[PDB]
Amino acid sequence: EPVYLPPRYRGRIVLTRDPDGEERCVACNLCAVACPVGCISLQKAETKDGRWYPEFFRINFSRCIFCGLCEEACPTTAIQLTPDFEMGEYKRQDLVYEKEDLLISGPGKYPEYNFYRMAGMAIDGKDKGEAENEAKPIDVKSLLP
Amino acid sequence: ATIHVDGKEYEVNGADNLLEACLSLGLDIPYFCWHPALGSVGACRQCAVKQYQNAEDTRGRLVMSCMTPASDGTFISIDDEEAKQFRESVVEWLMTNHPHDCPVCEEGGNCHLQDMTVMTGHSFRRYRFTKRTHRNQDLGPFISHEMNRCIACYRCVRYYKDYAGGTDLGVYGAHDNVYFGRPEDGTLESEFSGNLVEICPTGVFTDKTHSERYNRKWDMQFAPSICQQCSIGCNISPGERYGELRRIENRYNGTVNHYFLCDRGRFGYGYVNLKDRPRQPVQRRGDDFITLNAEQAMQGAADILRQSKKVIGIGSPRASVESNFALRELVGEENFYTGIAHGEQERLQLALKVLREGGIYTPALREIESYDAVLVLGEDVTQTGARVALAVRQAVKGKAREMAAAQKVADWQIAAILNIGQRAKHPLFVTNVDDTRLDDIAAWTYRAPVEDQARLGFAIAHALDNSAPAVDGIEPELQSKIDVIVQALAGAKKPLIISGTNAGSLEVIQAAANVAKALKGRGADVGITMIARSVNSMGLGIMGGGSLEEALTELETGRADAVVVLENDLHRHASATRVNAALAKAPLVMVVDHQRTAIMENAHLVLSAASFAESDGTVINNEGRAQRFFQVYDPAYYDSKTVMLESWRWLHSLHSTLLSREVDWTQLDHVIDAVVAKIPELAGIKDAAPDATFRIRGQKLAREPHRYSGRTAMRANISVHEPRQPQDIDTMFTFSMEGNNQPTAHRSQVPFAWAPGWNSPQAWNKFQDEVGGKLRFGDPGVRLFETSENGLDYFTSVPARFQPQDGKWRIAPYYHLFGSDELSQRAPVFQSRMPQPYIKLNPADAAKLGVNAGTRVSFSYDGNTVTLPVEIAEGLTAGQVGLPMGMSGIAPVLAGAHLEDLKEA
Amino acid sequence: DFLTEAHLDLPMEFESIGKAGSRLGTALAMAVDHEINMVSLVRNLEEFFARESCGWCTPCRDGLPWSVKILRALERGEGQPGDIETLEQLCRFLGPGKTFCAHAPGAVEPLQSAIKYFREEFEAGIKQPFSNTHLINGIQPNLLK
Amino acid sequence: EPAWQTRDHLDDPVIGELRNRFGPDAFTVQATRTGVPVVWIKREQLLEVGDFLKKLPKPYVMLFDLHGMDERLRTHREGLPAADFSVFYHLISIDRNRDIMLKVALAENDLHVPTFTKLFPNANWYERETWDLFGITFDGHPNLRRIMMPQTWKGHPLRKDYPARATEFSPFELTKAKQDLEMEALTFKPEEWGMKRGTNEDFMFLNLGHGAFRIVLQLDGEEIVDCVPDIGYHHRGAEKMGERQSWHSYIPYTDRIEYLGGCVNEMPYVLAVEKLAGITVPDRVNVIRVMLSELFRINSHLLYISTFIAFTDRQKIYDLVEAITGFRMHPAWFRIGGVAHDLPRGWDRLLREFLDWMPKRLASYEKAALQNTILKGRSQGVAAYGAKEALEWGTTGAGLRATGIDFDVRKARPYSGYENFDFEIPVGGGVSDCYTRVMLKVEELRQSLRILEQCLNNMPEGPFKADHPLTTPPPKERTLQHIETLITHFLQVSWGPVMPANESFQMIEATKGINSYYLTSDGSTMSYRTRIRTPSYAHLQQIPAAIRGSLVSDLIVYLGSIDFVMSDVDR
Ligand code: SF4
Ligand code: SF4
Ligand code: SF4
Ligand code: SF4
Ligand code: SF4
Ligand code: SF4
Ligand code: FES
Ligand SMILES: [Ca+2]
Repeated sequence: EPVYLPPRYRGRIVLTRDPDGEERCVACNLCAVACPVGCISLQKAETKDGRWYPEFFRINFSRCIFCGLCEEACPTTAIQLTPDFEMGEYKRQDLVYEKEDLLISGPGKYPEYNFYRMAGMAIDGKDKGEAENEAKPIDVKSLLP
Repeated sequence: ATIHVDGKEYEVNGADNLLEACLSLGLDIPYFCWHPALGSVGACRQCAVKQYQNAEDTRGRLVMSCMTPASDGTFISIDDEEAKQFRESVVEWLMTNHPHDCPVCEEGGNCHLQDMTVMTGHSFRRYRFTKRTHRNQDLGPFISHEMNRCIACYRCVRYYKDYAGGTDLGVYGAHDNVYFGRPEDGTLESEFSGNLVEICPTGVFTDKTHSERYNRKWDMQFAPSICQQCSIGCNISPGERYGELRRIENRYNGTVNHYFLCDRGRFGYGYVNLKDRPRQPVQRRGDDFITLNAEQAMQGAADILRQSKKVIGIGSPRASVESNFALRELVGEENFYTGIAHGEQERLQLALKVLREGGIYTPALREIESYDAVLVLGEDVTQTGARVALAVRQAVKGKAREMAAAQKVADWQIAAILNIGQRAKHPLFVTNVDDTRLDDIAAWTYRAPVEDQARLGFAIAHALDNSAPAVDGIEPELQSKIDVIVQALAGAKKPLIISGTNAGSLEVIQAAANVAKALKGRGADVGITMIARSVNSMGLGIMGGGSLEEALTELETGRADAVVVLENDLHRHASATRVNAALAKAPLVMVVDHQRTAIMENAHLVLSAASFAESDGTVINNEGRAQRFFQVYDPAYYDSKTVMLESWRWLHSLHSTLLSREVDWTQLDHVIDAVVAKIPELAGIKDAAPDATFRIRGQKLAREPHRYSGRTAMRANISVHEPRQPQDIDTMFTFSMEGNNQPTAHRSQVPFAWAPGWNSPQAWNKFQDEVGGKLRFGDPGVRLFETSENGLDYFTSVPARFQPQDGKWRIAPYYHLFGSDELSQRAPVFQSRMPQPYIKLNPADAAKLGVNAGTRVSFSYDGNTVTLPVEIAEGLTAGQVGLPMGMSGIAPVLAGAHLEDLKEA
Repeated sequence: DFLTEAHLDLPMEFESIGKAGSRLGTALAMAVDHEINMVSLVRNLEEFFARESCGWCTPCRDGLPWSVKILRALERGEGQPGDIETLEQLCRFLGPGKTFCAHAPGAVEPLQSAIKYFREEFEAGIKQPFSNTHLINGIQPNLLK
Repeated sequence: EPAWQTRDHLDDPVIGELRNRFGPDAFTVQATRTGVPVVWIKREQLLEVGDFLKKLPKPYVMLFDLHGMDERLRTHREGLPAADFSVFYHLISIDRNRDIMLKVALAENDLHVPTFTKLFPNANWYERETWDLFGITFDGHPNLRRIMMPQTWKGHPLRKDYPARATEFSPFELTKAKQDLEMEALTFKPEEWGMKRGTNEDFMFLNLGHGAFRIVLQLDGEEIVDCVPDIGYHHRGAEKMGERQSWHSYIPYTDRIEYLGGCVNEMPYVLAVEKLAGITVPDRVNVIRVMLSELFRINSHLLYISTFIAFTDRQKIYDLVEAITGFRMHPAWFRIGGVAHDLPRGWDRLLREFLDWMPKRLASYEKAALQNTILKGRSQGVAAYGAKEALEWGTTGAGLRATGIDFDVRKARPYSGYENFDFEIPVGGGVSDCYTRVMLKVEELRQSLRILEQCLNNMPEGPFKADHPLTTPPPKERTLQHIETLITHFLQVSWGPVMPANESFQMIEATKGINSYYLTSDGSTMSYRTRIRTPSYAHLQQIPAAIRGSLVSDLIVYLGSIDFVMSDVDR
């Protein structure tokens, strides 16, 4: 029979997407520095509109102890530990998961959060002042006192 | 003075404010608007302490520690509950409008606002309303602008305007909509605009070049290095990640470059990351290029060197002292030639003779800011030695400092000082072939050919002291301005004479020496500064050797049938046709270089040398200061087949393989001991930094921060097995975080500043004895020579005035901070900031030529006809033609040469 | 500072009004009738004082707009608990010596005097429960007591 | 005056007694957050002070701990004597219910201390480990050999100039170590182990194979004359990792010490970090931590009783812990200032189903234990010691209470709100054999189920993380919404939380005795020193003194009766 795993179960790690379908990871490297094993490695790239994303992203699962500190440290909820434990491999080199092996097609355990809806940095589709709890930019040449 | 902080008695300087005094004692007070170099203004209101009237006072009063003098019998409390509450409140008010941007902010992990938010203890938001937002500006290729993150602390405008003297950055608007930026979109014009990325305590101004390949500060591998982009030798912290050089941070040196770099040294590091660099030894066999490892490259090179009759070595002022000495040992002292031209070498050795025999003390870069009058002769200081231009600006503001000190206004109260000294400033007299960037604060600017600048210098020396040779034919108005200069220089307590080899005239240097000698004869506390051209120009001058012309003569006559070229492209010091013919005549050309130069097509062997990021070595300042630079990273850590060794390592092993037919990859301290044994005038470089056996209580010095990430994944795509940590036998530094970087450690080489609670560039306060002073156990570096007991004689070779002769055109050198240097102009981010190739002409000469502004003229130099578009220069003199030195096709050796057949294409 | 009808018998001097908790000022007194809501009046005063800030120093520049937004909320009946205490702390930490000049102490003098005398109108402005955070789906909030 | 306030404990009567006996200038009293009077003694007065404390009217009878510290890189050493190294001695008085920490300062060129093996015999292994890891010699020690590292080890790994990380592997040294392991029986020299009378010549030396470790046995036929247990085969360098992780990211390593414990091993570390941080946690945090520690204690006790004589009870506990934390064995779920998440919706259903199903299993276990005459003949009377033997060897937990000494940490020195729970402490007669220890563990299982019932029945409503600014990490919804919380989270998960410079200490009742974390902060984001006292170390050292004159099968039964794991021994 299939094994029952609770929703909090710390298993295989994925990178998730936002409700708009774009990857949540802003390549802020907080997961890599919070990893006590140091088995996360990534690099920041930027789109033409200024959106931060990971150029690559790799996890050494042969080193990973599945402690969940990266998911706890993620401020966009991109990286998540999912309830799945079937990860046995023939070669240890195949236990290094690149971004194509981690980026799922959905939001994972957090179905709605979008960090770029809260950030003040302007990306495509969110100009200045269009994020949450943000006023429109008042021009410094305005007539109003 | 005596202060009591929280009941603890401290002894401080009574001329300081309480913020700098308490930061010097290791006490933590949050602050934003104060800078050690910019002074106190009291804007941000963050540094509040509670002052009491006496010991038996309980109610107190909140005072601002940066605007309060640390007088005797002072009673303050930092850890008072009301003071702590108000500091948290100030952080909270700043946090009300701050964007939720830390994961997508380049300042994160390096942010002073992050540090002070954590330090005040504010982590709970009770503000529910909207945040103000701002549009961003385009500030050019180097600085990225994000006005949302601003906390309105006014540090940027205070630095850029009051300190750096720039004019295109300001504060606009009012109550809570204050905006810090340019009046319109465009490139920031100041040569010191890069220091905004460390002055700004938030992420408003960030390194765009680093933002292209961003990594957080804890992920960097840092090393203490010396900037290689001119002769001033500013201390830097280059930091790498994944095998490429990522950032140049400033490294504090209380003697040289304290808080600030220039834009060339900060943003022209990108030649290290070029993908066409030599990464492996390559031997030319027919048309084939065979890649070798280190051993067989050394064997083949040694066999070819042993079968040849004479081997000559052409060094460079780019290469370190150790590399040039290793080449000198490999080829022999009499066969070693400096890679610079004869005229450049003559000017360089005259500058060295003036420095270490003229009996006039040459100041450090920090000490330039205390001189009472400045005369700059021929040297475009802003474009060739830019940090000297910044220090000159501070020395010019010294007059307002003295006026404010006369009214008992404290030295940190910068607004009162700038108010008292409104436009009064110390006398500055610059000379150039055209306008400079110091003309805004210059008391006088002289635009003249180099002969006339030298004649003005000789006339100033003659008027100061009649024993100096007299100048005939001085016009009455020029004599009146010479008398103005003489009255300003004679009355100064501390005059400073700045010149250099970039003006292209021996007589300019002689005139500067004459003015300095005349001022010293009157008992004045005169100092002299010489600006060399490259990072190790004075080291190559001290080492000595023949000129490049002699080496080419040896190659052309056939007396030398093997040439080893070290870190030299040979086209910036000689004509390209002659160099190409001479190297094509030789049956062995071996180029030991780290950049793909044009002479590698003729080369029979190319040794992939290491740049300053991948190597250790010593370089000599323009003031004669020996400074060690350490390797940042191992080039072979990620690419296992990369054979990219130090130049001195290559040459020492080549010498060992020539002598005893075995390779010998030596250690750096062995080469340094060889230098200080064979060359006694370079014996100071032994004390530039301690040896590889130096330990802080038994442990090496760490190159990377203690929270370094990705240890078991940064190379996992190459192999899942973790390689051995790279071994550094050369230096006291380790290629890991298993080491010491404590601020209280007894060392002088600090790879990067970090303290617990201070993750920003404000962490340097912990590594200093007093804030804004020196490092706690002294600055790194050592002067090679002291001031001589006896001076020189007066140089009596006074040139005649410039005669504009028909057909000839005297090439006036124009220097650009972005473009004149070779390696930095190879960096791809500089092509946006580079000027277009424009040949400068007088309106009279261009009208005679029938040429307007913008049309392209063709001129032939050394049998090579090239075409450039004409820019009209009003400040130029007739018979001169302006050329940008160091650019594509225009060698800096053309400075002072004549031109033929300048006609419209 | 605002003064009441009991203070109307004081002689218009510096020392007498200083002992009453106010300043003589320009001695051009302004009379507030019973039809004028004190919260709207103090909102008008703080709006003036906030937009006439010079922007130099943090407490006035970034702590008068906070009081303005609180007073707009209390005027609209949208106040939340914490608002009157936030106004009092703004009055306390914008006093003499805390700001660069005396614009903000004089700014918050009417505010503290109105909270001292006519506290009922400010308290009647508070109608909503305190919340500055929306619910994030997969994360259980830390319920501070 | 909170519990975490820095105190000097000058009102302690031990300070007045030491001052009246040795003079006021004989020692230096240090203010710490250890909760203990810390006094610095001259090295030449150390045995005198130890003998004076051994003979007080309510004497200090147990040496709880003894180890070293490298003070060379410690910058915030204000009010402390000049030391390059130091040796600390934690001594516990049970009648007084107090404890003291003596500290001896040592220069780098003179690293030797007089030995305590004439006062406290557990100082044998403590001083051997201090020599092995710091290089400090103890003069008069019977056999000062390495205990953690192999005898052919270069350097002392807990020194500050010794690199923490793993060096390059070599098949060269591997095949040397293999070839000396093959020739060890041929070249066994019985004074490289502390033995004597080696081949009488009737005596035979063997090696024996809860973790894997060797014990050298000296036999008169089938009787044990002497034995030395060879440990260090499970040494992970956890204390060195304490010096190389941030305060937050060291928590999984605290889990992997005493791997059957989980949250029980998590608890004293976060309690000592919160003492360093000046954090008082709310009641919901206290009850969550107590509940998880009691669940894991029940799991460990069930495994111990099943081993000594099952799978369903531990499976139910593992599903409950997996639902709460996301993991069974090493939850990594306690945080500085609170817990990682809130309790999931449905935790109470699982706990109620576990508590309604457990008492019949407990009745079955009591039937299988106290009514098993074969077990009651095999177990009692063998490897038995009294109170005096247990005190002098640092025995804690079930053995100490089985000697009749009523000392539990949860009652004598309460932590995490254990005084709010009504539970009993089982104490036996005067004899600590296998049988009495097993029945004490059964009674503690019953009491832990009582504590779990009280955790379920009145569970507080409130926060699962403290309001303190040093709570690592801050609550995740405020982190994802508020910029100052995002800043605090950013700097607390990257550089790490900054604990101000102090020394803290927390002892708890672990599943196998008293586990303590002694943390020294140098004001940085990592621990300057992490000292972990584990009970399996002190229990394993008592093995030679308890089976002098028993048989090898009796030694096997004694090994089964002691609750220990090798990760706890070696850490
Ligand atoms: S679960 Fe833990 S060990 Fe694994 S990648 Fe995340 S932080 Fe690293
Ligand atoms: S912490 Fe999250 S957003 Fe940041 S780099 Fe890691 S996965 Fe990406
Ligand atoms: S400036 Fe500092 S506090 Fe603001 S978003 Fe950037 S890292 Fe965060
Ligand atoms: S842009 Fe930076 S330096 Fe300038 S006022 Fe704003 S926070 Fe300060
Ligand atoms: S002044 Fe010269 S040495 Fe200094 S940063 Fe600029 S280029 Fe480098
Ligand atoms: S209190 Fe004065 S100095 Fe401060 S911002 Fe307001 S108007 Fe300017
Ligand atoms: S640092 Fe003193 S008020 Fe800004
Ligand atoms: Ca090296």
